[PDB]
Amino acid sequence: QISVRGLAGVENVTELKKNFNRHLHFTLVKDRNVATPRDYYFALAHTVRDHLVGRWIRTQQHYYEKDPKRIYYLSLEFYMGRTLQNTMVNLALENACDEATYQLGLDMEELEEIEEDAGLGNGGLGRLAACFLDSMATLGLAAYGYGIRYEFGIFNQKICGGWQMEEADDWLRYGNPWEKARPEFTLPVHFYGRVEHTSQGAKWVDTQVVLAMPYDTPVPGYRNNVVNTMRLWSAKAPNDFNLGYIQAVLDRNLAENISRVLYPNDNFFEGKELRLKQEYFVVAATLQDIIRRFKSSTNFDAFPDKVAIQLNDTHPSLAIPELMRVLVDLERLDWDKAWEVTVKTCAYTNHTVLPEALERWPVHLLETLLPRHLQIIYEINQRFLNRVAAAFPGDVDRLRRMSLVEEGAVKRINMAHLCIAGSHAVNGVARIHSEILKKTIFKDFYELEPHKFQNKTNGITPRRWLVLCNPGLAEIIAERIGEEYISDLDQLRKLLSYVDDEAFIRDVAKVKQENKLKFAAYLEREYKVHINPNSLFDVQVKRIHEYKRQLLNCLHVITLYNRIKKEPNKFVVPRTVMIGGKAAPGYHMAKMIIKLITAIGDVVNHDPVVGDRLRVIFLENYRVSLAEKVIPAADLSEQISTAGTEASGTGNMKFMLNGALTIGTMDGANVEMAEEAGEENFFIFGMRVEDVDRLDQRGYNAQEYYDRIPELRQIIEQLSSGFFSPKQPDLFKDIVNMLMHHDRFKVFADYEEYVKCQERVSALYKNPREWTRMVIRNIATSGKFSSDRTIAQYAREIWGVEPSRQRLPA
Amino acid sequence: QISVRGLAGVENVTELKKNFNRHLHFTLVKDRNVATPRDYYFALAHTVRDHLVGRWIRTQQHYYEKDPKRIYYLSLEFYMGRTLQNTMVNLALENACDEATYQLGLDMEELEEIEEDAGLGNGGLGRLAACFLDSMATLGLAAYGYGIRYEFGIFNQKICGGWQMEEADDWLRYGNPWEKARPEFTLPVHFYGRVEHTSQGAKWVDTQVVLAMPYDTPVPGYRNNVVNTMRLWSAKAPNDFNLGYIQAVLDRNLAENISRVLYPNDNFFEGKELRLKQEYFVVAATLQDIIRRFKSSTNFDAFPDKVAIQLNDTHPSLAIPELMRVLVDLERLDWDKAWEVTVKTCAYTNHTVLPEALERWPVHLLETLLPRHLQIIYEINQRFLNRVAAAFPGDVDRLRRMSLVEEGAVKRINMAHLCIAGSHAVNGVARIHSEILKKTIFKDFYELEPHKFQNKTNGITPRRWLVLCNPGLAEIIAERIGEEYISDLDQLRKLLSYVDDEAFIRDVAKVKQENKLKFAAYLEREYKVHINPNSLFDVQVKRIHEYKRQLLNCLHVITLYNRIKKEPNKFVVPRTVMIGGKAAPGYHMAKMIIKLITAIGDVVNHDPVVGDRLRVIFLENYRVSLAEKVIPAADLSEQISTAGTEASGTGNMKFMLNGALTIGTMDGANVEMAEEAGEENFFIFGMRVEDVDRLDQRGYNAQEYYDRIPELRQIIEQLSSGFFSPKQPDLFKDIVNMLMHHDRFKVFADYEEYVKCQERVSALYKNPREWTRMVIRNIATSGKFSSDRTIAQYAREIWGVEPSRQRLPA
Ligand SMILES: O=[N+]([O-])c1ccc(/C=N/NC(=S)N[C@@H]2O[C@H](CO)[C@@H](O)[C@H](O)[C@H]2O)cc1
Ligand SMILES: O=[N+]([O-])c1ccc(/C=N/NC(=S)N[C@@H]2O[C@H](CO)[C@@H](O)[C@H](O)[C@H]2O)cc1
Ligand SMILES: O=[N+]([O-])c1ccc(/C=N/NC(=S)N[C@@H]2O[C@H](CO)[C@@H](O)[C@H](O)[C@H]2O)cc1
Ligand SMILES: O=[N+]([O-])c1ccc(/C=N/NC(=S)N[C@@H]2O[C@H](CO)[C@@H](O)[C@H](O)[C@H]2O)cc1
Repeated sequence: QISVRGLAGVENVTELKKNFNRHLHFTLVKDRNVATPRDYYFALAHTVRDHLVGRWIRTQQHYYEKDPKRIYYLSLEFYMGRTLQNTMVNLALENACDEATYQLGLDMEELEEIEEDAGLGNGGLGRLAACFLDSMATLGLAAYGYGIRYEFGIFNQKICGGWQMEEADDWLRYGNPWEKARPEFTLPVHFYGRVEHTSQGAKWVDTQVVLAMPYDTPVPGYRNNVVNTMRLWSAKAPNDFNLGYIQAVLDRNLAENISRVLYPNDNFFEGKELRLKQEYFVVAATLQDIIRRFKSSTNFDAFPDKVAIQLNDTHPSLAIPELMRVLVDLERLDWDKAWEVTVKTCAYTNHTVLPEALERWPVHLLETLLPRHLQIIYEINQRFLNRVAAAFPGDVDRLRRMSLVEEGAVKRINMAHLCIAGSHAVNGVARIHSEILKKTIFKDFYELEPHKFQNKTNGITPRRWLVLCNPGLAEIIAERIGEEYISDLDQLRKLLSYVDDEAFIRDVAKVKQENKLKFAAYLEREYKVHINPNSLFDVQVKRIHEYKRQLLNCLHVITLYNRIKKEPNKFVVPRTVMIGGKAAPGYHMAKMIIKLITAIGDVVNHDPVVGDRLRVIFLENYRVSLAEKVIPAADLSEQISTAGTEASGTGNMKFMLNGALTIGTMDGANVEMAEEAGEENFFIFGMRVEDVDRLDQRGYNAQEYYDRIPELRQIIEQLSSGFFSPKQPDLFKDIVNMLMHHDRFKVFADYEEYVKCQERVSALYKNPREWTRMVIRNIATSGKFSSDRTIAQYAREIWGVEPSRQRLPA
Repeated sequence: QISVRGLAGVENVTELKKNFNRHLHFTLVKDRNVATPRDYYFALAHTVRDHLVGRWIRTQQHYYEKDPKRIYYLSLEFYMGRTLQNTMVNLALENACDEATYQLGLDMEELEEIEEDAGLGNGGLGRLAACFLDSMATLGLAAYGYGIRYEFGIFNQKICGGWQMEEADDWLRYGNPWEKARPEFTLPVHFYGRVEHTSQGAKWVDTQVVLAMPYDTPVPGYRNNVVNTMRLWSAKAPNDFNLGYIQAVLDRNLAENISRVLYPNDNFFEGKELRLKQEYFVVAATLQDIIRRFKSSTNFDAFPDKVAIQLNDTHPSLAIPELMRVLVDLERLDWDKAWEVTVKTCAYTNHTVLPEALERWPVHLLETLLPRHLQIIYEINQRFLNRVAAAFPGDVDRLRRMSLVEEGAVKRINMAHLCIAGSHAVNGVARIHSEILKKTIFKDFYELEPHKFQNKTNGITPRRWLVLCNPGLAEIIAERIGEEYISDLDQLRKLLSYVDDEAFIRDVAKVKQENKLKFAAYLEREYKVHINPNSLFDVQVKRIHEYKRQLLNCLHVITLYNRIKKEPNKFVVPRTVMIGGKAAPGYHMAKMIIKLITAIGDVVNHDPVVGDRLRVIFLENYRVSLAEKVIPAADLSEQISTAGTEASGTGNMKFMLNGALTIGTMDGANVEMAEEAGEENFFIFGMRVEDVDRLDQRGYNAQEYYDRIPELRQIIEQLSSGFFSPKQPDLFKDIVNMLMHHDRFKVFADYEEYVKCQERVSALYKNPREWTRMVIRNIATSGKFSSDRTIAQYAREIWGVEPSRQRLPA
């Protein structure tokens, strides 16, 4: 049907149809009479996956023959979403499969909806890893993602009585067609035990062993025939485990719990032993695999020439002392050489400055679980502090500030400090974030080793986040500038030549309208919720956090409602305000925010005076597959975190690429987005970082804002008095108390500017032609935010490897 | 190579080779450079399984169209062993696959060794179910085996320091190519809760729900294109289970533990809650599935015309009150009609008379776990006892004897009594066993309802137990009488015409010698144990139990050793005495018997005076795949249980079919084997049932035997004094004490006759020609013991269906 979706050749369609029928018969053991829609999905998945196999084998064979430097991306999170469409896109099979299924009497889009998200991540950090794997494959890098195969991913969110309920995400229930178990590469991981010192060095003994079984998932590049590997480890008990008899077998569950479930905290640290076990488990199994592959190329001098390890936050920080352990204890290298190799091998990416998100492991936990690693960490710390002492003689406070060991009630290891000491490069994820790292939380480290500190502004893959989720936009773009932009997103700049082109303006607006109609119908069918598709789609989707200020959005929503009630017969630009996102199950305030949103909807959506002019909808179960639907439908992207708190954001970039305008603070990547598009083409409001700092120095007094803004006072009084919870008048007391007395994120301080800026948004939306021209200006300058650019920078400036757009033979 | 293994057509071989290569590539994601022997096994398994699919679908479609009466065989055990060779045999693919793999440069026999046994059974009862499924398919019956998919089957046995160690049988680790998950037929099973009485009857409420997910395994008939189904249930938690958050997800293990592990007790009852849960789980899920299939044919009058349920022992006895529950509580049938349907539907097979093996569930367990079933059982008992009271007025002791409810310290439900009351047929598994049921333990029930009591002598499938494990014997037989005997084993009688045929005698003896050489080499390679292949192979393989009297075998072995030591330069017929079998992990005496056997070996096998004249080997990890190797190699089959204790035995029949002579008591099926072959062609010794009874009446005094048999006294003194355990002189005190003072199985009473009978065996073995002629007489009369005969009898006399040898179209 549409060009960017590839060719539907006679030969290809015929072949797909017969392979589809073969799988239905031989693989699913069904015929057309008993086959369910799920069977049809599986037959298609198997049919498509067959096309990956030859390329997957030949890519890995290529890397064996050429022996390039290998990149190991270590993450506890890979937020992959669905795989079927992505695979078809990258293999140019989409139109052929659409035709083949059509001729079999099936609707491919319906089949696509059956696939579970691989929800092995919480949010931005997890999805960043996924985008990165796609870009690394597209850029022909010999890259491997290593993580954990969680049996349960991020929980499915249900809204009951306006409250979040969690249910287990049993995503493997029907089997995963996109993985291959690799039991022959099963590796032992050690826990507990004790350290013995011999004549011939330290030895870690009396350990408990858990097996790490790998599962390989293919990562196809965009039409370059490259298929890289994501290897995820699953925990398995050894067969003599606990080996009255019955209980010993049942106790195997204890070992296997390691890979059972993803911890559902976004930007928050919980010092739980099971989490520590997961972190070591992925690190220990991965490093053995790396070394095995390296030996099958004795001399570890060349190790950093053949291996790069990227640490996605501090979660896999134990790679540093684990590499030291292997090199020193097992390979018998001297400390200084082992350390040189380690530093040259590892690089660390920081993803947050929020203090509650930083990993600080109690010493007593490491002592019990990983006694040898603790000793190695102490030694690293001693040698590191000796360097600090020589660089800054007499500066005793610097020594305690920089120590990997934090003194206090409970001694803790600062994992961030460990990562900086043991890495040749440390990067933040947006220019302002990286500057804040050098200026504030890692200032001491920057002063010691300035050369280590870099920026690598985040990006998103334009395969998933344009071609896949918004084929209509991808097509009208390709009609004008060709298809090359899909793997060279900077080419979108050519669209600036069409900003006055009446045909293009009409087409951009038409694609948006179609996306909105499609999403409005999705809402009715799957959720019985009715919306006006001619309204401005005002969307804030992201994890629920105080720093992300969903609460500020709520205050705007109530302001609009109160203004309508005040002057009912005055014209207002109609809005559909959509807010979605999961709250961490232990995060009370986030759960209260969700309840507030639904409570506001309950009042607003049933007020006859309001009509279809204002609707407030909570988007349930926000996840990658939902993002792919709502983002193309959005008009307005809410990116309203307090300046200095969102390290980068990536949702922001997704919206920019898909034709929504942005209202946001100068925070994270918003700054660079505004710089690329021009500040005139962005809705910027609120305190800058410096303004926040000034306010902190003076002391933030929320009462002052309450006293001086009558519209804000009204809202607080409505909240307190029970306007939004009539049968439970004090329901929102915690929220009011926080806003009034303990607001770390200064919701009130940005309120006036936010509302005024929102008025400017509504004014522009009244003029469809000028709204769309500004949209074109955003899409046209969104090129910098491709993860291909990001990965090319990692490759050149950190990993020391050149990307290649060259095809492997088919 | 050999005829019975089928044709190796040019077309077939070419096709197998390309499908093998296809699976290696697309299924295993390997090429020949990296492929391991396990990959090669899997490629072959997938290649062979492809041939089942069309027949499997068309068999089930056939049953839907024809709607025959369906047979449901309910068992907690299916001891299947390996599936690859069995499938090739039944599909006539063995020579084609052998040729295809040969041309690919692979040895098929080596690949076959890679497959794990499906070890979902303990011993005879579990393997009986497996033989039965094979026969039901071969006889064209619309039959389904229903059981539990245990994640862990019978433990792997390791011998360490002469002691049994258990390790988890993680048989699913590499995946099972012979199953298809059927998540669309997932069903809820209820536990706990409470009973509410309404105007509209009883209701079972507030239950905990566990999901039952079915996995289907094909059961091919012998060359008739019939493929039946074995459906095994796996336990799954519902997604809102326990739904702080992390623990709730980890707690899902509690629900799923139901299908985790097979209870490893052979002929012994342990009243554990988890076992009860397993029993109800299989019953509840199965009955819902049966009813669903029945409705997709309102009127339950026709239920018994369309459904037979066979209860394999009392393990699935809850089917009776579960059927009543569904019919009465859910379908709203009156009690009397529900009961009529239930009785006409269910039949019960008893597998033991040992009192410690009988299931007697504490009332307090049923009260908590299955409150509604307890009420139904009480009601069944009341109505049943009212019938007894009317039939035998005034006989109050009969009333308490026949009650389903046992009074005492803890009230218990006698599950055997439940099964008799609720079944239209009750059968024992060999003529003497069925007679003992009517005469002793179920005498009261027989007097009340004589028509219910039947015999169905056990059998074994000649596919696995001749063609598969002994192709050489199968071939020399087919050369003379054709191939028809494989599904009509009575035809073996034609071999009586060859008892004087010199060519046949030579061939029978040659096949045995080859089998012995092959097994002697298996022992050296896999276990570094060296044996004389010219010795008599004296084999006792079966679970370790006091009733099976491995101890009596031990006493014979020591007698032989002592006699050799006494007269070292006298000629004796050389023997290799092999004993193997697992002990239940909690059964102390059985574990001591294993230690004794290894301890005897340690002395005997290293005595220079003995030389190669006597060797004692403990066969480690006895299981179906090992049986297939050792049974064809055996000369002498030890079947030496105390008369009246082995209900049937089936190992006995396996040996008879494979050319071993039998030394045994007149117990279980041995009686019918001797009757078929002629008592002159059997080595019968020892007390009959009546002699045991006489001895019990008088009182068994072991001391009397010790006092009068000097050779027996010597052995006991050697055991006591530490002759067989020099560094632990009292190691075997428990064994001596048991033999001397508390021997329920009268080991000493059969000792003299046993030893004398063993002398007669040795005498015959000295004359190879006459040994072999007697062997031919055994093989020739082994036809009765085909499970095809057994199943044809069940079909005609219990299930009310006619077997059919007619082919379905290919
Ligand atoms: O994505 N690709 O390109 C891909 C992935 C896998 C294969 C081959 N796969 N081959 C096997 S046998 N896959 C198995 O399938 C089971 C579910 O059916 C899984 O539970 C199991 O973990 C997995 O190993 C081939 C291609
Ligand atoms: O379960 N635990 O214990 C856990 C889980 C996750 C975290 C941290 N999660 N951290 C995230 S998701 N960080 C995000 O990273 C994105 C990509 O750079 C940025 O765009 C974004 O600004 C930033 O907030 C911390 C602890
Ligand atoms: O024996 N036959 O005839 C047979 C059995 C199965 C199939 C088709 N099978 N098709 C699938 S997708 N099999 C899956 O495979 C996984 C391991 O790879 C298992 O873990 C999983 O339980 C199983 O359902 C086809 C034929
Ligand atoms: O784990 N639990 O709780 C358990 C397991 C098994 C049993 C009983 N297992 N019972 C057996 S294996 N019975 C056997 O049946 C064979 C077939 O008829 C006969 O040939 C043989 O004579 C007879 O002993 C009892 C309890």
